[PDB]
Amino acid sequence: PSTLSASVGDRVTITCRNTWLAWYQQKPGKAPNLLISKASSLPSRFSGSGSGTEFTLTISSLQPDDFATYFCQQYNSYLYTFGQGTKVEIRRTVAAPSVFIFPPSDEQLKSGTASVVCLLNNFYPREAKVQWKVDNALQSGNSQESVTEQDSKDSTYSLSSTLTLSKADYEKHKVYACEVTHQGLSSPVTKSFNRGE
Amino acid sequence: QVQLVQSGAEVKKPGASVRVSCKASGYTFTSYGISWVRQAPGQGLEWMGWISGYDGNTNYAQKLQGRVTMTTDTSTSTAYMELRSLRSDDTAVYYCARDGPQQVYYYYGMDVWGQGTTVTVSSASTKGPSVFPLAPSSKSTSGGTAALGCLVKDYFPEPVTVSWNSGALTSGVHTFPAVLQSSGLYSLSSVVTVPSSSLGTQTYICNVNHKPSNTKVDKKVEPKSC
Repeated sequence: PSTLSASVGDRVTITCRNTWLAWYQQKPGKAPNLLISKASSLPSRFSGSGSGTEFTLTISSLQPDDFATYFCQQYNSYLYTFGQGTKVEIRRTVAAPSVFIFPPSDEQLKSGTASVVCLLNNFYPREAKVQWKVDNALQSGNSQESVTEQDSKDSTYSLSSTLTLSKADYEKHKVYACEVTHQGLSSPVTKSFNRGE
Repeated sequence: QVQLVQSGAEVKKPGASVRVSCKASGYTFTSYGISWVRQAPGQGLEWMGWISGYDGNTNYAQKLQGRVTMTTDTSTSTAYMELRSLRSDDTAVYYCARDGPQQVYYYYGMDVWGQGTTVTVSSASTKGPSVFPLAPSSKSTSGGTAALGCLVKDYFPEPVTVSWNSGALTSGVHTFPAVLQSSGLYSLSSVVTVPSSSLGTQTYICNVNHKPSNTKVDKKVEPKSC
């Protein structure tokens, strides 16, 4: 799903990539809601009559409850297709992440595995980069990322990067570091520790 | 009061089959059609097929032809969907939607939707999570702010729920969406930021619930030195 950064009150025009049937809205964790159909139903701030060339959806002025993903429905020989969605996120001032690091607990080290957690808290925009170094060696393919949905109160995102090694591999090394780059940071942030310290 | 009510979450092994029901209410079932559409994790919507509440006649998508069957029960106002020869990529949320009064020029759209049915397809067996503390220390403290949390690891299937101090602690809490590992098990962390001055006197406990395995865990998270 494609992303558009907008402010409350902005006018938005979404183009559908005649075969057009309808426009839908979908909020996170919820089923889609019909907006407009060929029956020419929908007055409101949502309209499908932009122009007679391509099929578009116009939101005349975005309201606080309009931040969701929008997609069109089309047909091809009685076989429906759903165009790919446009996610509308709320735009706000740049906020740099607060960075925190958690070595593996001794409880996890009993069980033969070692996960190192790097937390990037309350940042904007969503685009942030995290890289792992183990004894000054750059890592790839042994970590996983997860990002929260945009916060309903402060409009920020939070991210976890989890490096997983076997206990045997974890004990063969000393320095563990995560390096963070983001729009709100003039220089990269490195959070690190020595194993056992 | 016009609504469609679907059956509960299902967990299936590859090669097996699944059956989902859709119960109509507050409208005449026989005068409308029913479409089935699925949504895979972090993906767009895929149309599966359509059935008439009047005729019982069907139109299936080419990809699913021979693998899917849709039926109707006009006496109980219920639509049914069966998906056979299940594979990992069939993991999705399945929706039924009211689709057209029973001349496609005046298309009414999919105007009423079911709550959705989650179907997980995997060779993994049910397993409760391993709950490890993410201790506040100097490495997770800057100024008067300390971060702490719980690592909820290696469980199957989704979902788990996490609360802090029996629901008394909600501000600053971030429970991350689960990631699926190469083992076929899920993993997530739940974190919270608190004043660093509170660490010596305030108790922090994460409450982890995993209904599929009947697991409940209350884990105390204690501060650590360096």
